[PDB]
Amino acid sequence: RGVLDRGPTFKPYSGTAYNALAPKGAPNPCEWDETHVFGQAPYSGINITKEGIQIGVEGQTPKYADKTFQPEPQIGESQWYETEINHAAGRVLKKTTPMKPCYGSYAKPTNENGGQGILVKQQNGKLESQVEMQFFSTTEATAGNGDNLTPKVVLYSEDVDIETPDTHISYMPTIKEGNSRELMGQQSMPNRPNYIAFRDNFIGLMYYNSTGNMGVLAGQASQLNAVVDLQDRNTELSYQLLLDSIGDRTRYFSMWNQAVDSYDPDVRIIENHGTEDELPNYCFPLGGVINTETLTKVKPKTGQENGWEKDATEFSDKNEIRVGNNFAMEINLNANLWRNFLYSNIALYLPDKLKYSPSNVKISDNPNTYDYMNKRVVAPGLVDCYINLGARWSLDYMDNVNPFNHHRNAGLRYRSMLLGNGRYVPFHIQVPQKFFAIKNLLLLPGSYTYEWNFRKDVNMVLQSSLGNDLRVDGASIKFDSICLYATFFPMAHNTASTLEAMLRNDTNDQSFNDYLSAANMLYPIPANATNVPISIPSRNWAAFRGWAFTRLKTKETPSLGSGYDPYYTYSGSIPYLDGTFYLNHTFKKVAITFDSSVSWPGNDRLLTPNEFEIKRSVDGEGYNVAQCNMTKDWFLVQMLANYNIGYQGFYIPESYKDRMYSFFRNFQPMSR
Amino acid sequence: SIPYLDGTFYLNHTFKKVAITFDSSVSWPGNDRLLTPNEFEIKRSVDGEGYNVAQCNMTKDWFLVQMLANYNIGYQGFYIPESYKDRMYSFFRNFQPMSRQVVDDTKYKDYQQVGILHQHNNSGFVGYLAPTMREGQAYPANFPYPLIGKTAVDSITQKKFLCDRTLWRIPFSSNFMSMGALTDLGQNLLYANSAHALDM
Amino acid sequence: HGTEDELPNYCFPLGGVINTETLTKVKPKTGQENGWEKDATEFSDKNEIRVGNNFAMEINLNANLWRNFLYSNIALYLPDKLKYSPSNVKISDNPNTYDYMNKRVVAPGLVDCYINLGARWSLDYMDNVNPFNHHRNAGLRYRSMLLGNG
Amino acid sequence: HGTEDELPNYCFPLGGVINTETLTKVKPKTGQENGWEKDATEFSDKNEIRVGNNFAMEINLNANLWRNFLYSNIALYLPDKLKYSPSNVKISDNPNTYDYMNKRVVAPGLVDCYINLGARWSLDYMDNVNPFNHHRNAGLRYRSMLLGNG
Amino acid sequence: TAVDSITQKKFLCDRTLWRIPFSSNFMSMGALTDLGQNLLYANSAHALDMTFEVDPMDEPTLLYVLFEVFDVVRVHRPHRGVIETVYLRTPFSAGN
Amino acid sequence: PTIKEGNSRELMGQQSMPNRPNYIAFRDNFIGLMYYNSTGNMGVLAGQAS
Amino acid sequence: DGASIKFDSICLYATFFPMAHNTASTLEAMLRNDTNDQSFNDYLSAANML
Repeated sequence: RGVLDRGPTFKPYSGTAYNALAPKGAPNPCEWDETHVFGQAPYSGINITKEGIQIGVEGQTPKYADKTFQPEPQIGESQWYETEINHAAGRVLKKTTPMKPCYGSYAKPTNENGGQGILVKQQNGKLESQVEMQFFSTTEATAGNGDNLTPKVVLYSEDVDIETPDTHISYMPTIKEGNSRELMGQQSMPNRPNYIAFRDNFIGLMYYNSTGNMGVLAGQASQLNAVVDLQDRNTELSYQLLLDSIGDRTRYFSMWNQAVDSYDPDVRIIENHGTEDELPNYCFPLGGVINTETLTKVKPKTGQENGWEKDATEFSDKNEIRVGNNFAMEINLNANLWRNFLYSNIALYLPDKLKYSPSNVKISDNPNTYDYMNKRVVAPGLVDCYINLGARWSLDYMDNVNPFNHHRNAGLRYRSMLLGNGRYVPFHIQVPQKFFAIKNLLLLPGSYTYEWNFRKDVNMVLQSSLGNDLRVDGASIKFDSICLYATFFPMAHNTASTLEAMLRNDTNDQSFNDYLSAANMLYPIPANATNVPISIPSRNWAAFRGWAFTRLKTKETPSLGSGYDPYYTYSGSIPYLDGTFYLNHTFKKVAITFDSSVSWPGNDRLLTPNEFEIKRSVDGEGYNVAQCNMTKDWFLVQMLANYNIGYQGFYIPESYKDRMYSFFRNFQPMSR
Repeated sequence: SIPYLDGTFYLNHTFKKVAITFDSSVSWPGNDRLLTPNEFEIKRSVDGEGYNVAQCNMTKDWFLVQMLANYNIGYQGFYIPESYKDRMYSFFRNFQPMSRQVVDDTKYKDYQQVGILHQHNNSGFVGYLAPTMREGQAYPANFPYPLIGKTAVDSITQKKFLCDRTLWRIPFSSNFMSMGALTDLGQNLLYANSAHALDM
Repeated sequence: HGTEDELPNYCFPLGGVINTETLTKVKPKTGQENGWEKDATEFSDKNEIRVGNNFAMEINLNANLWRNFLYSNIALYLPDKLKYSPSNVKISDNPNTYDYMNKRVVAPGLVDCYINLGARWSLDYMDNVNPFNHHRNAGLRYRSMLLGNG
Repeated sequence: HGTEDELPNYCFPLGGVINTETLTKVKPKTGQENGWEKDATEFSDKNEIRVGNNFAMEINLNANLWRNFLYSNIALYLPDKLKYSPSNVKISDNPNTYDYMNKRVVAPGLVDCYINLGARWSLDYMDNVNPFNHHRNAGLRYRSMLLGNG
Repeated sequence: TAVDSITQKKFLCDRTLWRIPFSSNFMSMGALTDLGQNLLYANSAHALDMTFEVDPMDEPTLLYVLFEVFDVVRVHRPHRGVIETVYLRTPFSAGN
Repeated sequence: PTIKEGNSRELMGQQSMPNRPNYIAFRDNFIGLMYYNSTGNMGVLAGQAS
Repeated sequence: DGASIKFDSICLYATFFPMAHNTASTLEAMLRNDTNDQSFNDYLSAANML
C-alpha cells in the first residue's frame, strides 16, 4: 500500500508524439540576431489595413481576431496545388525561443485556448498574450506617399515557456544557445526506450537469502523460526524453475508478471535475408506536374498542309500540362524501415565505450546514467543490413551483451503498461511470499506469530529495460500499512475439529523442498584470467543429484544479503532473478575432480576421457557434432539428464518435454 | 454487433454490485462468508483499492467466485490454469486487465483546458477536419502532458478492468464449489424447500 | 481484403519552406490611414517565407508495399507463358538455372491488389506450381542459413 | 507506444538532381599561376552537375501508417452523433444505412498515436460497443469471401 | 563475384543450466540417483576439486556454480499453536 | 467546396476517400435459420402413428 | 552449372549403453531365442508403382 515514483529515468514509448510528422531537421519558425530567415503562413484573409487580419465581415461591423489564438496549424486552404493568397497569417516564435526542430516540441497552453501564449504581463491583471501584429510587406511597394504598401504575410511572435522531452539532438552546428542562424543542421534523435516496474512474477520485492532480518514465523508459545537462509542457497531461482512444470510461464496475467522476460528470436538471432524491394515505389509531386506554360489552341482552316493558323473556339491560355510524362520521385520502401529497426535494436542495448562523447551539447557524469547513454549514436554501418546477409547467425559481436533488456519482452513490457504510465501513482496489489517451507501449508488452530521485512533500495526492487539506475539517478518509494489476505476453505465445523488428527501427531508432517534444493558458492573471475578452479577441504557430504553452473556479472549485481548496498549502480537484467543466464555458451572445457584424487569421468565412456569439451571450434570435424559447435562429450550430456536420450539413439522431444526454461527452447545452432 | 447470440460477449466488465437478497432477509451468504456480508461487488468503487488485487480495482470478495467455479483457484492456492482448463470462452483467456496514466485535472498550474480542435500537435501535415492534404504549417504540440522522460506533470492513475466473452460464473454452494449435479447448498437441509418470494 | 489506407501519406520536402520571395516590413504613422512607407527597426529582405499551402508529394504506403509482397512472393515461380526475356541483353540458356527464368521479366500488372479483390482465392495457376519451391520457405530456411552463407 | 523511425525515410527525387548549372573546362599549362585558358578536351557545354548537397524529401513513415491503423479500423467505429461529416455532398437519412455511415469521418488527429501514450490502455470508447462491428473478426473473415464476392 | 572463405561455426545457448546427473549410468532416475547414495558415495567424506576453463574473459564476472544439495523441512504440531522446527541440507553438512 | 454540376474551379482541390467496410457473412456457427428455441415455429418431430 | 561435391572422410559413431553386467548377461541371452524376436513396421506400409 502506498505510492511509487519512477523519476526522470523511464520511457515506455520509443517514438515521438510532438510534431512527429514534420521534417526531422527543420526548425520551428523563429528569428535570430547579429536579420531573419524563417517564417511560415497557413491562415487566410480578405484585406488587412491597421489591424492583424480581417477574417470576416460579419453583419455590419468588421472583426479582427484576438492574440490568444490566431494561426491554427490545423487550418490551411481547400486547394492542394500551387495557389496564391493575398493575405496570410502565421506564427513566428519570439527571440527568447532558439531554433529548435519541430520533431519533439512540447508547449504549454496557459490560456483557455489551446493556442499557447505568454505568462508574464503588466501589473493589474497579467493575462494578454504578447503576440505581435507586425505585418510584412513585399518588394512591390517602397516609394510613394499614399501608395499602398499592403502586406502579403502577417507574422505572429510568441514568448511561451517551453521544454523538450521526447528528443535530444545528436548533431548541432554551433555553441550559441540564445539565437543563431547556425542551427539549420540541427535534427531529432528520440530518447532510448526503457520502462520501470516490478521484476517478473513479483521477484526481488522481499528478501530471499538474506537473514540480517529473517522471515521468522514464531508463536505466542513457540520460540522458533521458519527461515534459515545463507549466501550459499537459492530461493530467488526457485519460484521459476519448479513452476516451469505447471504451464508455460507466458500466459497473460496482471498481478504476478506471469509472462516472463523473454527476448525476441527475430531480434537477438538476426534473420538477415535482404529486403522484398523488387519493385520501385513513388512519391509523386502534389498531383502530377508542376510547370506553367502558355499553350494556345490551333486548327486547320486555310492552311491545308502542316502549318495551321489557330483554333475556332480557343481554350484559355493558362494550361499547366506536361508535354511528356507526369513525374514520380522513386523510393525503395522495404530497405528504408529495415535500417531503422536493425540499426536501432542492436546499437540501443550495447555497452557504451566505443559510443560518442560531448559535441556542442550538455552531458551527464557517470557512464551508467540514463542521459549519458541517451545522446550517444554509433554509425549505421556494422549494425546495418549488410553485416552477414543470408545467414541466420548472431555474430560474436552481439552475443556478449545483455540480451534481455529489449524493445519487446513478454515480461518487461507487460508490467509498466498496466502500472500507470508516469511517475506519481496510487496503486495497490497483493504481494508475494515464496519460500518452500511456507508454501502449501495448512495451519492448525491456536496462537502464532508472523514476522517479516522489506528490501527498501529502489535499484534492486525494480527492473530497467535499457540498464539505467533509479537510486543513483533520482527515484524513491514510500510504503503505508502492509496487509495479509489469508484464504482457506469454509470447512464443516464437525470436520474442522476432527480432520486435524493427521497433523495433530508428529508422525506425519507437511514436508517441502525446492526442486533445485541446491547450495551454491560465489567466486570472481576478472579480465586476463580465464582459468579458475574451486578448492574445498575434506567434507562429509552424503547425497548428490548432480551439477549445474552458469555465469553472473559483478557489474549488474553484488554479493547481496541486505537492502542498503552502495555497490549496486546498475538496474539491468540479473541472471539470479529472472532466469537471465545469458552467458551459458561461455565455457570451453570442464573437468571435475574429487577429494585428493584424479578427475571424475575416469570410468572411460567418451572420446575425451577427462575434460568435458563444451566448446571446440574448427579443431576437427568429428569432435563438434551435427554442425553445432558442441563436442560429443557435452552434446549427449544435455539430453542425458532429465531426458532419456543417448542410448536408444536420438529422439526429438514432444510439445511438453521442452518446458520453456529447458534446452532447445532457449538455444539454437548457427553458422556464417 | 451482438453480445448474446454470437458468444463474443463484452459487457461483463461494467457492473458495480449484485446485491443478492433472499426475501429481504440476511443475504445469500448468511455465515459472514466473504469480505462483504450483504453485497457482491464486481467493479469496485473508488473506496479501498488496497483490497483489490491484479493491479486494478477488481474486488477480492468476488475474486473468489468466478475464480472458484470453472477451476478452483482460491482455497489450495492462487495457482495457474492449464490451456485446457482455461477455455476459448472461459474466465481467463480473453479477459486481460488494463491501466492508464496521462494528466491530472486538479494538480497542475496552467492545465485549465486543452480543447478538441484547439490543440497544436501534428497539425499542418494532418488535416483540419477532413482527410485533406497538407493544410497548414508545423507548430509545437500541447495536448499530451508528459510525466515521461525529462518532465514533471503531476498525474493520478485510473484502474478500470475489461471482461471479454467471459461468462459470469458462480457455484451455488456455501463451500463455493461447482462439483456434481446435486450441488453443496443447492440441495441441502432446507434449500429444497417450498416456494418463497425472491427480491434482488 | 483490399488496401486499408484511408488516410493519405506525403513525401514532404526539405523543410516545407522553399520559395524565392523577397519580403519587407510595414508600419503607418507617416500616412495615418491608407498609405505606408516603412516599419520601425525592420531587418533585411533575405526572407524565404512560404506564403500558403506547403508541398505534399503523395504516396499510398499500404498499397505500394502490397505491390512488393505480391510481385516478389509469386511471379518468378509463376508459369512461363507471359514471361519474355528482354532484348539488348544476352542470357545463359537453361530454363530452371539462375540465368533464364531468373532474369525473365514479368508484370506485377496482374499479380497485384486487384486480382479477385475481396475474395479469398488461391489462383489456379499458383496451385498448379509448387508452393514449396519459392524464395521464402521454412524447410530450406533453417538449413541454408545453418550451413554457411556462400 | 508511439513510433520507430530513428533514421529518416526519403522519397528520392528522380535520378538524383535536376537543378544543374553549365560548366566549362580550364587548362593549367597556358597560365602557370592564377590564369586559365581553353583546355585540350573540354567538359561539354551541358555538364549536368548540382554541386554540394542532394535534395531530400522526408516521410516519417511509421507515424502516418499507425495513424491509419487507429483511423480506418478504430476511429470509424465510435459513438454516432459527435462523429462528423462534410456539409455539401448529398447524403441519405439513417445512421445504420450505408450512405450516411461511410461518408461520416471523425478527425484524423483525434484518434492517432498520442492518446494516453505509454500504457496498454483501452478507453471506455469502443469497449461498451461490441468488437464485432470491428474490421478484426476472424470468423466473419472466412465466410464473407469463401462463398462469394459479389 | 566469386570470393574465397573459411567459415566460423558457433553455438548460442542461454537461459538453461548445464545439468549433469550423479550415477554410473549418468541418467537422473528419480531424485536420488545411483551414485548419489551408492557403495562409494554414501557415508564417507570426499572433497570436490575442479579444472574449469571458459572462453576469454573481458568483464569481472562471478562463475555461478550450483552443487545439487538437498534441503527439506517437516511441520510438527504436538500442541495446537506450538510448532517444533527441524531443517536439513545434507550434501552441505546440515540437517537434524 | 462547390455545389455546381460536374466540375468547377475549386473541384480540382477535391479529394477521394474509401468507403467503410461491411462484411456480409455468417455467425461463429451461422445459426439464424432454424427455429430451435422459438415457441411459435418449433418442431413436433414425432412418429408415423404416435 | 556452379556446384561440385567432394566429401573427405566417413566416420562411424553410435550411442551404446554402459551396461550393468548383473542383468545384461541374462538380457543378451534373452534376445537369443527363436521366441523373443522383435518385428518392425511402418505407419504406412505402402507399395509404390510408377
